[PDB]
Amino acid sequence: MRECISIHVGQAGVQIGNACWELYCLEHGIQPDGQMPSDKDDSFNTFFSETGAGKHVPRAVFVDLEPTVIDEVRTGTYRQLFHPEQLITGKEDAANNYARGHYTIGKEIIDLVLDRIRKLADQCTGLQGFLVFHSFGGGTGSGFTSLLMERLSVDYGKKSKLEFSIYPAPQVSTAVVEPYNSILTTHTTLEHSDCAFMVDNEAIYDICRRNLDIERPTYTNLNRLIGQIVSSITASLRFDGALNVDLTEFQTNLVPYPRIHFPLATYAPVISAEKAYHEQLSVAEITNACFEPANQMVKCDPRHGKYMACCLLYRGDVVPKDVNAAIATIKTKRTIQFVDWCPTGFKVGINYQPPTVVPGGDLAKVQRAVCMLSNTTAIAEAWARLDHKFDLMYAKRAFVHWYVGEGMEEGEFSEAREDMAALEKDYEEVGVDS
Amino acid sequence: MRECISIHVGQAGVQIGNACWELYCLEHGIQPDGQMPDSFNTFFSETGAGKHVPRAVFVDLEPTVIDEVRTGTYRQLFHPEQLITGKEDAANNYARGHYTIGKEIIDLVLDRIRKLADQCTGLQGFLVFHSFGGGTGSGFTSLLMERLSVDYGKKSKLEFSIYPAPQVSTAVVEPYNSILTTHTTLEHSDCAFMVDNEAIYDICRRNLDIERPTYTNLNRLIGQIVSSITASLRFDGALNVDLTEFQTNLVPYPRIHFPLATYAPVISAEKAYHEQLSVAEITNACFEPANQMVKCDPRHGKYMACCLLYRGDVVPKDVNAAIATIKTKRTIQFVDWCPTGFKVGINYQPPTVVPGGDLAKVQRAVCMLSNTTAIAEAWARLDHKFDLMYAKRAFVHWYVGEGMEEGEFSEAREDMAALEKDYEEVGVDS
Amino acid sequence: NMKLVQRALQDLQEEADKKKQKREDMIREQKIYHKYLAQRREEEKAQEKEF
Amino acid sequence: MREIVHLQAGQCGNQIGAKFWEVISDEHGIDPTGTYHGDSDLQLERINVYYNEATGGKYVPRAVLVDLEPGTMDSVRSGPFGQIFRPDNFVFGQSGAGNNWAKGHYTEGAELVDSVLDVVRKEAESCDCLQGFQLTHSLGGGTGSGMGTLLISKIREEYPDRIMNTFSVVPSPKVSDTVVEPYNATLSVHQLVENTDETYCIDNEALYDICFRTLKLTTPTYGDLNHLVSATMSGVTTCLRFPGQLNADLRKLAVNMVPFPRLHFFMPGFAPLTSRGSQQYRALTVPELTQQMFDAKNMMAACDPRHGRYLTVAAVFRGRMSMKEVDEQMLNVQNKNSSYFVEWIPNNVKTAVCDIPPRGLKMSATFIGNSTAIQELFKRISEQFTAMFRRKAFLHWYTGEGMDEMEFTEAESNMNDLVSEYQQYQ
Amino acid sequence: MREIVHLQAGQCGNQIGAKFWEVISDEHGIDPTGTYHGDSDLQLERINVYYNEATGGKYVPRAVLVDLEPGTMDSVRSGPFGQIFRPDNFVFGQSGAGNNWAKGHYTEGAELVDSVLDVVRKEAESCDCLQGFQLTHSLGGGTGSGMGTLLISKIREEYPDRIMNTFSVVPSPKVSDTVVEPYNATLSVHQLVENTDETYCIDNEALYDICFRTLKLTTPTYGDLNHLVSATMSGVTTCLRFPGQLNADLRKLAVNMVPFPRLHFFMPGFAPLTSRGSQQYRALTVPELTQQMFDAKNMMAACDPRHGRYLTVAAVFRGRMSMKEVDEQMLNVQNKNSSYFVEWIPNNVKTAVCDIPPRGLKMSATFIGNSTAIQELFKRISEQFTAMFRRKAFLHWYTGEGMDEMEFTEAESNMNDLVSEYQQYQD
Amino acid sequence: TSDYYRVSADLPGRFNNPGWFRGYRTQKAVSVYRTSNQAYGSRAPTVHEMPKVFYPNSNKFSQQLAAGGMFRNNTLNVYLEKSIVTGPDNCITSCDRLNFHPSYNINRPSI
Ligand SMILES: Nc1nc2c(ncn2[C@@H]2O[C@H](COP(=O)(O)OP(=O)(O)OP(=O)(O)O)[C@@H](O)[C@H]2O)c(=O)[nH]1
Ligand SMILES: Nc1nc2c(ncn2[C@@H]2O[C@H](COP(=O)(O)OP(=O)(O)OP(=O)(O)O)[C@@H](O)[C@H]2O)c(=O)[nH]1
Ligand SMILES: Nc1nc2c(ncn2[C@@H]2O[C@H](COP(=O)(O)OP(=O)(O)O)[C@@H](O)[C@H]2O)c(=O)[nH]1
Ligand SMILES: Nc1nc2c(ncn2[C@@H]2O[C@H](COP(=O)(O)OP(=O)(O)O)[C@@H](O)[C@H]2O)c(=O)[nH]1
Ligand SMILES: [Mg+2]
Ligand SMILES: [Mg+2]
Repeated sequence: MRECISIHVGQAGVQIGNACWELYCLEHGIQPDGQMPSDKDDSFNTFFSETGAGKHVPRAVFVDLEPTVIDEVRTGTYRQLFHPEQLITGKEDAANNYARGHYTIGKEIIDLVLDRIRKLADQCTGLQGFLVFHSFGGGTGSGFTSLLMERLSVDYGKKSKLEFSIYPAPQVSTAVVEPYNSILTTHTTLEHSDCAFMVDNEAIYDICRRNLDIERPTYTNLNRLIGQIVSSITASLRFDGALNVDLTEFQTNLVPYPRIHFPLATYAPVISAEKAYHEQLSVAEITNACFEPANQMVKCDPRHGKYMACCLLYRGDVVPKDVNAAIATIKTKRTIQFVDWCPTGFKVGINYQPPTVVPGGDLAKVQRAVCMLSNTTAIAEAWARLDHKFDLMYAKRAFVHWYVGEGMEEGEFSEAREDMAALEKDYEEVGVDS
Repeated sequence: MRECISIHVGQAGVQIGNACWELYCLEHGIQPDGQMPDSFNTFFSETGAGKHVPRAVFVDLEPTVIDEVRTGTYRQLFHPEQLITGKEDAANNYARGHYTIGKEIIDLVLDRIRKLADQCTGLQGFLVFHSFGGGTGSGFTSLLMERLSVDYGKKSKLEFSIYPAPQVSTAVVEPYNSILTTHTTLEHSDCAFMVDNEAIYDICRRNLDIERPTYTNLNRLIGQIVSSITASLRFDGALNVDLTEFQTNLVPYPRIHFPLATYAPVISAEKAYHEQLSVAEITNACFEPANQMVKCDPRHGKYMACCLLYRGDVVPKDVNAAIATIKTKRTIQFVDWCPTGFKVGINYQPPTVVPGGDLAKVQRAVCMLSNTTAIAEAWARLDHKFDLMYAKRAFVHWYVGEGMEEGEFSEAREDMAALEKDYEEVGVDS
Repeated sequence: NMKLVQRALQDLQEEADKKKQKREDMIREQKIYHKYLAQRREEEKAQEKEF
Repeated sequence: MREIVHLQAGQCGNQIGAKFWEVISDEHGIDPTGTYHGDSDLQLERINVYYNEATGGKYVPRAVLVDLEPGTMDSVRSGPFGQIFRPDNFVFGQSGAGNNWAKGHYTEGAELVDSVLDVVRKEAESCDCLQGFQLTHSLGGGTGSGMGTLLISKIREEYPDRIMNTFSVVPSPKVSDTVVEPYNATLSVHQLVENTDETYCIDNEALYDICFRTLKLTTPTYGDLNHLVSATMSGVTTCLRFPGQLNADLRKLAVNMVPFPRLHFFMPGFAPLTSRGSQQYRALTVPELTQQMFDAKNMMAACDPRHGRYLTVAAVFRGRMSMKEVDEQMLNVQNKNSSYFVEWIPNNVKTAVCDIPPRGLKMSATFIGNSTAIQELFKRISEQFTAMFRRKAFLHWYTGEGMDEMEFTEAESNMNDLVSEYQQYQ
Repeated sequence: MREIVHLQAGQCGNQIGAKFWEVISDEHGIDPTGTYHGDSDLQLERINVYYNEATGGKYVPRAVLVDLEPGTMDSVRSGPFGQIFRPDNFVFGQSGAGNNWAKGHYTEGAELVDSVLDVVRKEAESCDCLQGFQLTHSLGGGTGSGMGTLLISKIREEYPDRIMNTFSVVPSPKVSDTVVEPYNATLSVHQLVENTDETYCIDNEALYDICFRTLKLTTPTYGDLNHLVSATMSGVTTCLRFPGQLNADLRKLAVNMVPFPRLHFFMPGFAPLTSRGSQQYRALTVPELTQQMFDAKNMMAACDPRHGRYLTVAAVFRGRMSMKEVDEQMLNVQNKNSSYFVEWIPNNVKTAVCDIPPRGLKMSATFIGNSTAIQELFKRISEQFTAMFRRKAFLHWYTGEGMDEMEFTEAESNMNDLVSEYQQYQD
Repeated sequence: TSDYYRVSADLPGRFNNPGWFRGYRTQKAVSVYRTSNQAYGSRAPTVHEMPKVFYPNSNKFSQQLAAGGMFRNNTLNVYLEKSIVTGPDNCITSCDRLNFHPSYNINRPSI
């Protein structure tokens, strides 16, 4: 009955979805040909549908404008898993233009995307939500996601549509129109998303440099950690828990205001396989690494801000007595701080089933793990760093001739500026105490 | 639930860090791989798979000496993240190791000790080891003391010091390194022992019958002192002592926290065959200045207080029999306001002899800690030479070049000047 | 009263044996999987050299 | 003859009841299939207090299970005794509340409250004479409280003169699990004060102290805790299905212990628990049985009897004992503690004895006591509730679902006067 | 009937708890399991005086053991007689005092007095008529001197009229084993003189003197030291657990032993000691019992009776012995040593007898005696303390914890008026 | 898996043996013409990767009650007159205040 739909936007979305679906297949014991080994249970039903021949088909749509990223999926090992109408391919890419991906290029395949969305909703008997995986950097993942969220909000009333996103790093960037793309998605992630997770590239880079003992990691090693985080999110759906949560459950328990739905996600432990021979791994020892400011997976320091809400999801041999003991320990110290109008700011869930190791991965076989999702006041600095850069670029009216050309008006940048400034002032007015 | 953190600073600290932990592993029966074939829980921490990691943090600013630990015999026993290396060293400079270079890893170690102090359900106190001669052993160790003071208020921080010898020196700015750390260990050290290298040099010459010893044979001897200090925590005894016990029963004033450390008997296996050792025949050797581990004679001074640590089959009757014979000798003196200056401890298990070591298997031992006024004898020799060097304004061009103000030299000599005066006023009888 | 005493003793002994079995199982499994990891590192180095 | 209907609400309630049926079916000697395997006929005489007759020599419990999750009860039926339930009684919703008190009271509650009510009305009128209903629920969740309170108000109106026994799991500050936990518990006592006959205040943090110090379990899982809660549920209604020299059922205790209609919250405690190492060293007689009952550490709530004044005390004994040793030991406690007990109600003692002990035990007792320390819990919930509501936090998930902003204020005021009339009666 | 709850304070209190509960179980026939294996019914008639009844035919000692350091707690419970005591009675803190009186009385002892008195009051009210309490503690340690005054001062106000026994392990000039030991002794005798009915004085230098010249052991370990002091402490509470011709209780001794409430420091001694090679050369006859005892070599503390005066001495005897031979040997010591006793109290000896002897012996004797050489110990404690304080020794360990320096000078003035009041009763 | 890792015996055979898995990518010699996506799903799972103990959700077991319809009352209306006395011979209703099992009295005739 419980069923969520994955929508992977862009090349980053396709790589993230490939990692996540390989992880899900190896977790649920399903061959890449599509079917389970029939020589000997609804854990697969959370994401897979049953055909007439006994084959499993994932409930995902891989949409990207570039032709070149989808043919690798059609040629590789998992060519048999996906029905070929799920893989939606455009004709030209947006060329990192929000205007092109909103007004000209993305309006050709939107009918096909909504037809496949209608087909999967017809297959679903009652859906827990959609999960849309994207990044703020590219033109597809900005603009096509921007009107896709609007189409899903019009066609679907109150169904939960999580927006998992990759934020542009404050120092390392592979684009010049990157702030132009990123700021014009702020209206999209404000009211067309029921919840909006983001991760930062530079922080995951730092953690993969230090903790995992990898001299030269890459996008596969980042997508492994992203898939582990999303797997620890969805294990509450898929497997029985001593104390269980749901998507609606933690979105209600974490989102304090209709404008404030931007959590920060970290994972613990992220350790090396040789050091797992060295370290003790208990729940009280891994709950510290979630709130260490070094291991936070966003390049923003939570010590500058005040914590509002915390969400904790534990996997493995985890006991509520030790969980509450660790919470009682971490509440006392002054370095961890809480707002005055939220004394009991925690939400806790436990699942028996541990995370599952991957072939070719970098982590170790871990018995007790935790994923943490906090709603903080530390994102003001991380968005102010992009604010100053975007205004600095838009100072001399640079990179505007195209966006004027395809059809967005000139004042929409000022509209985005006023929305962003109002949202930062909402952060300030929340951050003031009494 | 007793447990203590070892901290070691510098090339002296890492070499004494390995030698102390080589004694610890054979004492508790641990193979180099980290697994056995509740005594160890004081200095180790059990894994779910059963591996025991030494619970120490090694700090150094040269990669040349840590790497031998990462390559040697015990390369799998020590945790990879515990031995912390700098990128460039101060090279016998206090100011470089204090204000400019040491701050790069002041944030790394204060996160690494937190991972081990969060494991401290109840912590007796830290042990820190350093050497005054080196740059990191003077500079970074100085800024190590304020952060451990601010973070933890009243936690115990014992220290073994390596104070420069009066005649043989490994450096020229070594007195400059030693004097500028006097103010730091004045107010930020709870207890502070001192041991000098040349005082150990004569001991291995005439007691252990070794023609040419090296720093390995010196490192084994200092590890025997720290073993008998911590033996009461790990091993039960007739009278168990604590780190909080001999801190109170030896230190009369907050400004005076500088004992002297001795060990007896320290004899060869050739001299273990002939000489019968009894309780009285080994406690008298801690009184002789020839066996003293600091180049100063307590005959010129007066015994302030005495702490005794006994190891092995030591009868409490023989403890009190020797003390009466000790007190009758007028070659030793006590002050008029400490009429009962003795504090004793008893442990049943004899210490462990190491293969490749030099001392023999012995059943009885003493590790006597006596505060004296004769430290002012050895302090005056260094304080003469610091002003003698500073008279012609030498080597300070580097220290000013690091940024630190010239007046910190003038306040450090005067802080040491009235410290000697305070040590002199106590010695006056009523 | 003897019924109560004997039942309490047998439950305590059963719990102790279960915990000992868990610890031994953990030891063996960790040893095996570390040996497998060493073999896999040798394999990847061989492939890199061949390329 | 005197019939009790069992209700279970939410995921908390299902785990409370699943261990409870395992306790008493084994007490009556009932196999997991459902047949009777007993040694004495005194077990067989009274089974119809909770059980309903079936064919083939089988008995089925008179229970329903209420939870707003579609797949939550598959864990219940997969248990060792899970198949004993009639499959015609399982009632559940389609979309979860999300720990929202509004969802279980306004949005998702209306479609399901009718389907539950005709089930419980069908199996109530078939019985001989309905003594009361029994409900287990939690005050920290949306389904356990919101669907629970929506049922309770309709039970009172449809059955005006009956007994309605509830079990309330009050949220605790140090074992707090939910961000919107004070919002649920403040509006739940509002419906729990005005249409409820009886209510016990079991608290999660007090369950942990029993395991921490008295019972000394290394791994206090939720299964072991529900064994302790069901033992309090077993001891209070042991006179209804077993003969006793001095009988006392639920109707007698509710009359005597409730002097005013807004005072129906009590604090339980249990006595025989010991560690298995110290079991052989403990003396199991009558005077040491009440020694551990009075202990402030052994209380099942988050309040201190030394701070408070006892209103009325009751001890339901389970085992074979004489009457004067029960009388003289209980009287001495009232006389020796001359300060805590109230002065205008002399001889606060309620006594209840049944001859049949539980299996694996010869002496036991259970505690119920009305205390003036109950204002400690309610005021502590009050100050956390008014912290959230002052800056208007977490309201759009409740305001947009159907209520106004003024229901919290009247619920706070109906909680403000509740602790005040506890203050003047103290 | 009459029940006394045992109290133990400090590490020294633990091994004397282990040794005393061993010997009292041997004389009443208790196995390490806990049950009864005896051959005479007289051992079973009076058992609740120190044991606590429990289900299963077993008896748990009615004792409380207080310590601030958990190191020796495992050594007590892992001994040969370590599985008899109920685990709830073992109570310990998490941070030790460390041979400091100040830690155990102001800062760290305050958080544990609530928990230990919760244990004490629960088992105190179980008895019908509790006869009193019995404490053994060391002044040489921080917990025995710091907490030991805090428990005793609180129980006096909680139970205003009850018998209390204390055993005080005082420092020694020769066998001094702590520098700050005079600071511990001075700040507690003021508490020990206002809030104590009965006490004994035990010093470790006295026990070494007994084992040297009388017992002839080359190595007197603390196990043999605890053997002697337990036999003294078992020897006074005999009429509680066995009847006799003339039975006398701790209240019956005390009313005939204390003339003024500040005069409670009493001196014990034990008759049976000898050697195995001289065992055949010794005759157990009641003149020999009063001969071997009255020698000043067998005193149990740091005193000498030739420098002082006997106010009153108490007699407790063991063995089926005739009353006239008890009577005549006690009149002759009053006739002969005419200068030692006081003049204004005639008949300065009170006597008690018991029928059965302890195991392995047929006759024995024990005295409790009030001497004025106890102030010689008080002058020796005072003189090292008063000299130490002019140079302001270790005051940062004391003043900085909350107290003032005026608490020391009132303790000095109280003990100086104690020894002055002691001196006036001498002449 | 059972050769090395002992199991809870509720796992399926697909987790007891990885040899049933065959659709995974086999290993060839590496070459110059390689795609960085071929890291994902590169290799079949060995024995040290499948979890020991598996806990499903069996949702059809509740779906079979969910899909039929929820239990309801549609004119199953009966009411039984019941009495407070224990005896089967006597049925005293609150409305009918009359004693049953009439007394066989020797002296007075017919009540
Ligand atoms: N964290 C993370 N970010 C990625 C990854 N791949 C791409 N990105 C981000 O994607 C941004 C650029 O977008 P693209 O990778 O080109 O994909 P796109 O969003 O569809 O843009 P177009 O290909 O031009 O349509 C860069 O700024 C990267 O930060 C990835 O594997 N992990
Ligand atoms: N007692 C003792 N002292 C030693 C030993 N080895 C080195 N030292 C001391 O170490 C000092 C020299 O500094 P090091 O410790 O070697 O080096 P460092 O602490 O890293 O400081 P830098 O050389 O400036 O980096 C000398 O003054 C010696 O007193 C040893 O084996 N035993
Ligand atoms: N005593 C007890 N309390 C529990 C147990 N499980 C959960 N709880 C409490 O119930 C609260 C959550 O209630 P929830 O399960 O969401 O109620 P529901 O929405 O009706 O299913 C938590 O705050 C826990 O403290 C249990 O097994 N025993
Ligand atoms: N008579 C006697 N004295 C003892 C015994 N054990 C220790 N002592 C003395 O007590 C002192 C140590 O006491 P300590 O352990 O510090 O007491 P605590 O601090 O209260 O636990 C030593 O100086 C010993 O001389 C014993 O068994 N008998
Ligand atoms: Mg692309
Ligand atoms: Mg260095």
